[PDB]
Amino acid sequence: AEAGITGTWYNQLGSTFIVTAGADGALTGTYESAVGNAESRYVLTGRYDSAPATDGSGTALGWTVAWKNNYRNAHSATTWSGQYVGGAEARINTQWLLTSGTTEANAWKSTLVGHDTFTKVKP
Amino acid sequence: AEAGITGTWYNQLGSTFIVTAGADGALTGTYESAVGNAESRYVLTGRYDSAPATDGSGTALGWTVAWKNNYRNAHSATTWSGQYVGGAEARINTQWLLTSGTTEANAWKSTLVGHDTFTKV
Amino acid sequence: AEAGITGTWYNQLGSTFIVTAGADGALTGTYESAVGNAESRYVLTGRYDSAPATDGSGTALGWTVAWKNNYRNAHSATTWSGQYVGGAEARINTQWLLTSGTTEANAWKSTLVGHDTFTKVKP
Amino acid sequence: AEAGITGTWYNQLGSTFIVTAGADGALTGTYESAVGNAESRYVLTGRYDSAPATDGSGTALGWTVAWKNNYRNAHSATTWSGQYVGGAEARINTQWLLTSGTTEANAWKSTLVGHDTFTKV
Ligand SMILES: N=C1N[C@H]2[C@H](CS[C@H]2CCCCC(=O)O)N1
Ligand SMILES: N=C1N[C@H]2[C@H](CS[C@H]2CCCCC(=O)O)N1
Ligand SMILES: N=C1N[C@H]2[C@H](CS[C@H]2CCCCC(=O)O)N1
Ligand SMILES: N=C1N[C@H]2[C@H](CS[C@H]2CCCCC(=O)O)N1
Repeated sequence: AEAGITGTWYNQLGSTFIVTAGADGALTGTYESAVGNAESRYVLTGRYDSAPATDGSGTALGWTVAWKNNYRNAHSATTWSGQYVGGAEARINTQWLLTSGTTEANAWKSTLVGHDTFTKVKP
Repeated sequence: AEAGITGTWYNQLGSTFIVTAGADGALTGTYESAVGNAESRYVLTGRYDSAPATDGSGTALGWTVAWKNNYRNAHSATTWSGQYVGGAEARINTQWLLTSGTTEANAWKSTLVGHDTFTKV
Repeated sequence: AEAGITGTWYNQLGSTFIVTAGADGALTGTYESAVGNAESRYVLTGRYDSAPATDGSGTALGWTVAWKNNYRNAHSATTWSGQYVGGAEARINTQWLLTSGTTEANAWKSTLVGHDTFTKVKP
Repeated sequence: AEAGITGTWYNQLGSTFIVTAGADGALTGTYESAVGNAESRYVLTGRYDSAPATDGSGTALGWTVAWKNNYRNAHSATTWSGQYVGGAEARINTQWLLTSGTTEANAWKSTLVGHDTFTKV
């Protein structure tokens, strides 16, 4: 459901995710991180399944944030891959990958992996 | 480096990805996979660092593909996170996460992880 | 601390992890999973940092379970990588990789990734 | 397949791993890395499927290395999860997780993920 996803969400670290789910399966919005070499809002773009299953299955989605805005550039990008689970307590459960640009030599230590859970607050 | 991300790339599995990199960090294009519950092209959208470091570092990027098009709906989405390295042989080294929408019961087994390397060859 | 780690632990899915931390950095014990093509106990082996930092840092560790015992064989193995955090509420926070043996053709869909949190019950 | 996992393997980064595979699924040996806060050999322990499927499937395995030896202590541990494929050119394809002990504050950035391919060459 696009409307289900559309809104303001927050995760356990205190980050803000403002997203709009478009009818063609598009996701656009802004991300505000509570951690890292990150200041202010960052543009996010993603995709979700706009025709999910009619049973109790989550809606698959994913989005990317490149950590560069007009104030900072961390030379890194995070992709979140997960599912939206609707109900009274709507959640987005994700696993993420954070890759930093590196020299060829340090490429083996370029990617962090973790997981985030988002709770919806507003539309 | 420079507009070099724009182009048609191919990975080890025969998948093709056509992308346009916008001056300000946007990535847009299509993806056509050769594996999984996939048939035809799919829209892709992502972001990349449009001001990378001057030292010899790669360009951080990432993109998403929801596997639903007019033909098929696999109820899943893959995100690729990596970095582009230009030169005589430009390549995009990535790690990816593929999440399938599941019931809560099967949520523990909802995400696959792998790696793909793309070249313009 | 070996004694801190040694004991009975359980995670959010209802699985049991019985482990002994040896003085040389070794971990041995048994795992009982509440999910998958898994029945009864399985042998686990792992390693942990037996000389961790004197500040509030967790203790790094990891272990493997090959899902084959005398009753079942799932042809798969899981490795858990994480940290032990001591206190009154001792936890082991992990991220895991589950690889299934596959044909070359299906190798791209051989590995699942997830995360588990363990709470200690007994010594 | 068979006792073929036993041996000395090498990965793309120059690391060497010497392993003995026990009849019942145990893996024991040493690892010597060429990258990170590492100096000399480290003990490794793991498990593998000692009764793999007869169809053309790989042998599931995994092992752990805590990065502490008599010389160095990096306060970290890496786990590799993958599968062995025998043949004219045997190889072990793996994905790994490297966790560093951190304060709670930095727990979000405690784990690196990558992939390594080992051959006997
Ligand atoms: N809300 C979250 N913040 C951290 C995790 C995943 S990405 C990350 C922020 C990184 C900030 C910029 C950086 O350090 O590169 N979730
Ligand atoms: N080129 C790639 N194709 C496979 C891997 C990761 S994404 C995947 C295709 C999956 C298609 C949809 C599905 O089976 O659910 N990389
Ligand atoms: N306690 C847990 N059980 C599942 C996760 C990670 S490994 C897994 C069990 C798999 C059981 C055997 C299998 O299906 O291959 N944690
Ligand atoms: N052969 C490999 N070496 C690096 C990757 C994953 S494990 C890593 C070595 C890390 C050494 C310890 C450290 O820096 O903390 N594979």
